[PDB]
Amino acid sequence: VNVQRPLDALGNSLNSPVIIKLKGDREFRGVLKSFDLHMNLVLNDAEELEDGEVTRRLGTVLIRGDNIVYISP
Amino acid sequence: RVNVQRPLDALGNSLNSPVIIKLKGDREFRGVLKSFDLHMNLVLNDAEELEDGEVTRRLGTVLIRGDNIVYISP
Amino acid sequence: RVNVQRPLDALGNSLNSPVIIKLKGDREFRGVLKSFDLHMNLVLNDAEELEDGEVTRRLGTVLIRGDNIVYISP
Amino acid sequence: RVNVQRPLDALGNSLNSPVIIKLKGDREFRGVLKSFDLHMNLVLNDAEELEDGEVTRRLGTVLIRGDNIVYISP
Amino acid sequence: VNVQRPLDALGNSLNSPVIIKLKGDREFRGVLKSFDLHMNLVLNDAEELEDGEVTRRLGTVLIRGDNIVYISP
Amino acid sequence: QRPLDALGNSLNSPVIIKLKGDREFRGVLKSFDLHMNLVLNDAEELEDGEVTRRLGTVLIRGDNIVYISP
Amino acid sequence: VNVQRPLDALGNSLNSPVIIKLKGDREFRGVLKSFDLHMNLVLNDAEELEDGEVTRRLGTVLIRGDNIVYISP
Repeated sequence: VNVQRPLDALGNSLNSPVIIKLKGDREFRGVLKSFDLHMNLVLNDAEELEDGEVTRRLGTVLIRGDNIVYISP
Repeated sequence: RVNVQRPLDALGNSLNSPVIIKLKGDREFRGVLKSFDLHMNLVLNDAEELEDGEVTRRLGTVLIRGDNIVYISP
Repeated sequence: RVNVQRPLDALGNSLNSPVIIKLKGDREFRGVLKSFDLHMNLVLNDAEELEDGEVTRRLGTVLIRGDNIVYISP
Repeated sequence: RVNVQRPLDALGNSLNSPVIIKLKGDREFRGVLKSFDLHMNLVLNDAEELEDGEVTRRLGTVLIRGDNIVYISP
Repeated sequence: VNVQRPLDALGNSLNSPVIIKLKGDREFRGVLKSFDLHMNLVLNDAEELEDGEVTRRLGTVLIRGDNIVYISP
Repeated sequence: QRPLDALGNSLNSPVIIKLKGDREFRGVLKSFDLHMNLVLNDAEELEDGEVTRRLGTVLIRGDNIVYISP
Repeated sequence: VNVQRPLDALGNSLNSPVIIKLKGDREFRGVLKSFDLHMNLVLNDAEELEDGEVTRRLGTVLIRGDNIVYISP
């Protein structure tokens, strides 16, 4: 990560498990497969959670960047 | 399967098949994806609308504005 | 019927036809689509505002700002 | 009354005439439309605010920011 | 007030008392001193209101245009 | 014709920043840009007019600002 | 700091501990690694707090700027 490119953190995490925190306390965990500059992204083998609890399991999911709070490899 | 710099390709890969569209505020649609643009505006055919996870109605065609979408799953 | 990369063609296909509009905050309109732009600003004629299957207001013509739209169903 | 691709021309058609403006949070204003821009910022003269079919406030001239507007009608 | 320039209503109101209604129902009243195309504006001898009663007095205040619902001279 | 000059006039002097959701900051204005992103020093955060947090320096995003009062 | 460049406050804290406050009252503490003009930023050894106590450890997190209220560098 260059001191001027935060998104290089996403690049560094391609093909690896990440945690996505959305607004409203929704959370996703899965393998990062693709992303654009808007932080739209695709995860494979995804889990949607609540209270540290799986509420849905998704083989692949496209998440719109505008609803993201943070991404944590 | 999806180019690493094109997440919207996930939409293209699923054209004319059933998808799940989670919208803000616990609304969701399930129906056949017919079209989409780079804003994630999209058209479904033969879609059920759900609210709180209960079906409220079925719509023959529906255009969803992308700014309301949270995620999409095939 | 709709080009796969042009979802707004669903609106083009429905000029002079009845449509349903669902707004953020859940307000709903039914009326005849007369005009629209790429922002989804639109004009309806013979418009009805609904709330429980009940028409709460009729307007002969109305201009709806696209930014507040959830979806549009022709 | 409006080009099928120019919904905002509905505003031009209402210039110098009474209109009804519905805002977010259910506020309603009625007055004479004096000017407007592509953002739907607009000026009314002799404006009144309505709640439950009644004037809760007489505003005279008022400039309404477009971003808060739900719909406009004659 | 020219038909394609709503901002002229502000120009007409310079140095005159105005009422500014904000998102969230907060209201401000004061003398309009300055504004820009974004509707950022400066009032002098401002008062903040909650149900027609002054809740707060300010001598000078710059209000961000993005939070404004209406301005009424 | 330029309200942003009100900020210029107040550099290096105490200001009050009111944010959305009722949060409020007081501190010395050090820097700002056209977006109203701004830096304060000796910043105090207030609630009910009470000071609940002290920050030697804070960068506040403009999009959250309701008003600024010198 | 340049009176016309508030983000120079971020530059000044590259590789230093910072405090990030988000909308809806989330707060993070960590080492600032990079940031862009939108205030998207990356923290290392990040922690999530609540009422002054740590409630969550992350080893690297990318935070979207649109959700930031303030940063205390």
